[PDB]
Amino acid sequence: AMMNQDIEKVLISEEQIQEKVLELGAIIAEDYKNTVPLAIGVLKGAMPFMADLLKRTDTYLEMDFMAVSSYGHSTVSTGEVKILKDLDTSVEGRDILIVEDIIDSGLTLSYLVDLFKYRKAKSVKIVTLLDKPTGRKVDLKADYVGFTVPHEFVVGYGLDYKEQYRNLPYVGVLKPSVYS
Amino acid sequence: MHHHHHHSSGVGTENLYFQSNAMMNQDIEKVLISEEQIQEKVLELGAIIAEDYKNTVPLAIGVLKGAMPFMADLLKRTDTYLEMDFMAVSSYGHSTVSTGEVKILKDLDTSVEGRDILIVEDIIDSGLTLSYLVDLFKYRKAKSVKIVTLLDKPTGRKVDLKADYVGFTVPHEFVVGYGLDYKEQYRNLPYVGVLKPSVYS
Amino acid sequence: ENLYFQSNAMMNQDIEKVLISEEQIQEKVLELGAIIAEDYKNTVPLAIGVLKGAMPFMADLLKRTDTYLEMDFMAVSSYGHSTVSTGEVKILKDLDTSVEGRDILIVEDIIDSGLTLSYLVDLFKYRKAKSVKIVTLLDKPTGRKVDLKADYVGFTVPHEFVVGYGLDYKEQYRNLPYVGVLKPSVYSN
Amino acid sequence: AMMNQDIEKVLISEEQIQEKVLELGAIIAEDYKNTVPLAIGVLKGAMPFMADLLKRTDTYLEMDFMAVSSYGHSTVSTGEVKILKDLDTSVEGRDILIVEDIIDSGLTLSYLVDLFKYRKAKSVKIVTLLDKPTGRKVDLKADYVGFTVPHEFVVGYGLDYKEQYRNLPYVGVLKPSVYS
Ligand SMILES: Nc1nc2c(ncn2[C@@H]2O[C@H](COP(=O)(O)O)[C@@H](O)[C@H]2O)c(=O)[nH]1
Ligand SMILES: Nc1nc2c(ncn2[C@@H]2O[C@H](COP(=O)(O)O)[C@@H](O)[C@H]2O)c(=O)[nH]1
Ligand SMILES: OC[C@H]1O[C@@](CO)(O[C@H]2O[C@H](CO)[C@@H](O)[C@H](O)[C@H]2O)[C@@H](O)[C@@H]1O
Ligand SMILES: OC[C@H]1O[C@@](CO)(O[C@H]2O[C@H](CO)[C@@H](O)[C@H](O)[C@H]2O)[C@@H](O)[C@@H]1O
Ligand SMILES: OC[C@H]1O[C@@](CO)(O[C@H]2O[C@H](CO)[C@@H](O)[C@H](O)[C@H]2O)[C@@H](O)[C@@H]1O
Ligand SMILES: [Mg+2]
Ligand SMILES: [Mg+2]
Repeated sequence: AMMNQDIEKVLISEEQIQEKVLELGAIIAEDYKNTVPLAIGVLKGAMPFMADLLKRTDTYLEMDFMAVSSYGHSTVSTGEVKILKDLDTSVEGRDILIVEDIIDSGLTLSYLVDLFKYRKAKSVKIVTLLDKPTGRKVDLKADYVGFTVPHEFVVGYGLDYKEQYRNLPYVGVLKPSVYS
Repeated sequence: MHHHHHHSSGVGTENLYFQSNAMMNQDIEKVLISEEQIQEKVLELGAIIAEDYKNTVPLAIGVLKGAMPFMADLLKRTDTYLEMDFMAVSSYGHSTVSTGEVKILKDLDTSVEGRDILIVEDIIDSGLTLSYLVDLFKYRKAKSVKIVTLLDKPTGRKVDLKADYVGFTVPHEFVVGYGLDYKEQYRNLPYVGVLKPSVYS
Repeated sequence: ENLYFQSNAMMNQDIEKVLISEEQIQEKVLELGAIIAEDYKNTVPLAIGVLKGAMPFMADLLKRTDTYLEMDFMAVSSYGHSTVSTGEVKILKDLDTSVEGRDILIVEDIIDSGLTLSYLVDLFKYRKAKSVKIVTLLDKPTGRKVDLKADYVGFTVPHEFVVGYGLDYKEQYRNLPYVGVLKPSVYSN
Repeated sequence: AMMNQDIEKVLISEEQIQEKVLELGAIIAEDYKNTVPLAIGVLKGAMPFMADLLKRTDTYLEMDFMAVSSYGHSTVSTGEVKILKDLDTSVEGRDILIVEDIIDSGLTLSYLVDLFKYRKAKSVKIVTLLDKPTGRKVDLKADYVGFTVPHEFVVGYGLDYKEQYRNLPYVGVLKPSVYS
């Protein structure tokens, strides 16, 4: 059994992903040409996009990562999450760029954004591969967006179903029998 | 003789060499706060805190490693329903020294939102790091954040931070014992002592 | 959203009986501290407590151990299948120094199945500890799922659920200065 | 004022890397066709290679990451490191595939490999982008290797100099003036 056999439809092809990442990287490269920002990804979903985005971003930058976990309901309410791994370097006075795979409710990411401002970040911006604005549970707008999607039930290029499918080179929708 | 090495985040290794009959007490010039004084103080503070937190189940949090002995003795003299949690942090270097911002190595196991937080500490001096943690808990929407410290050096402050409860105000002496260390040793003393100058240079 | 009612409720009202009183605990902690101090005369051990329950006992025991030593702490969490059957746990907070060449003394609240503790002991051996020993306040050896004998033990207890002195029931009671048994009416799961 | 200006010479081009990654991905997809392994990346340097390698690995897999920090001398002489972020799932009985940017001394990686075997891993294999066997301080052989290199003084594609240059899409050598 092969993975493509579980995909009902490719919603965004690899070619489309590659073209958009080239575009976003040039845009971000120009916006931060002056000062080296701290590019941060939240594990695990953001990893593939961050890697390709940053490699298409011709400007000095530092990479870092955080890992967090849910606290149950305060996470599904305020976005507060337990920090499992904090950044390797200080946030104060740095220009932060959060690299995300998808923004739906926006809760956890909003929490992290305002955490970085509490930590006195010079600025905080977000670049997300996919955005789902109809999902918002807080007011949070991404500064850079690859693709605006109608729903979050997709897999690939970082997105998983039961921890699998993150490795697909495109973004697709699963066949119903896979999850039901 | 005996020796070992440990990690030190301001070097990053220290090698420690001990003589077979060296004893902690001989390194102490004088006892500053005896165990008996400490027992009496935690008894008094615990009854006070038990009264102040009578209507709520607070989350008492200790900042590892130094707060552990005081937190254990204080909480067992605090006769009220409460939960315990712990945090571990790491310095970012010159930037922690000047802002208080630290790396979270171990975050709380439960959420801060809507909780009455009681932070238990061993000593407050510059107050930078503790202040960072207090306002972190407020950013996390705690209902209230209070601090109880065994020792306070309030004129050493680099930020405004008044502890809600303090065991003893300490003057001009470098102390160890009851959680406080010198190169990771002495934390296990049951009293607070003044370390002989020859030990630290 | 959350409302709390304690009224003038006190924890003692929830305790059917005090199993090990504060006085009993302090006398045994003092004896243990003296034995450990003697056993560890010739070395500076790394005493490690496993959060959260071991803390009250660790504080009192080390205060009664008159010998040079370093303290450290670890935090761990379950994986759910391999933990239940092999003791493997996720490390949430590792030690702040290396284990290589150290004499490790693991301070514990109670040992029941001993699966996680066994995992940690052998982890420390893999990390090249010079020695690994265990001191536990309580021991429930009838409950074992692996062969693991503590090197130092305070009290052997039956296979019954207890609280106090670090031990909790739904995150409460850790602050009691004794080990007690809850009234049946108290535990609604 | 651009990163390329700090690069004395491209050792391994983006094109050479993309071609090698395609070849490794196919080999790995084939070797692990029967069971979904746990693909683990050690932050931070392994991230770009891991993302592009797995993307070219057409088989079911789960991704995970670890974060580690030095303890000082013990790290330097035994590879023992402080775990800052452990795996999100258990190792017992899983086939582990560690993805690395470079293996030089091999000390820490050997430590993590034998840690996974202590954790009862069904098997542990390593895929590295770069290999420098002349630099070994323990006998550790990668199962899969992108390129063998004489020395480790290189940047790009995850490899850094003072936390910068990780985002270059190729592997290069810095000009002397960059590190004085
Ligand atoms: N051991 C010891 N530490 C001190 C003393 N005075 C200040 N400190 C250090 O100051 C640290 C926290 O103080 P702050 O970050 O508020 O300045 C403590 O960890 C403590 O080690 C002292 O007299 N003895
Ligand atoms: N509160 C409480 N916890 C217990 C009791 N017995 C076992 N435990 C829990 O189980 C752990 C030891 O279980 P083991 O891993 O040895 O099977 C203890 O650290 C504690 O968390 C008990 O009687 N009371
Ligand atoms: O399934 C893709 C679907 O999305 C659309 C409409 O939302 O494209 C949207 O997102 C693009 C990404 O920026 C925009 O360029 C476009 O303007 C916007 O409509 C459709 O193209 C398509 O049906
Ligand atoms: O309320 C008593 C309580 O206050 C503390 C500070 O938290 O000490 C203050 O009050 C004492 C007398 O009431 C003074 O002697 C002391 O100098 C002052 O700081 C605690 O130590 C005490 O438990
Ligand atoms: O920069 C390439 C460099 O590597 C060498 C040896 O250092 O050859 C390596 O690369 C080959 C191409 O993948 C490998 O097949 C081979 O195993 C490895 O030795 C040199 O030829 C070259 O200068
Ligand atoms: Mg400070
Ligand atoms: Mg167990």
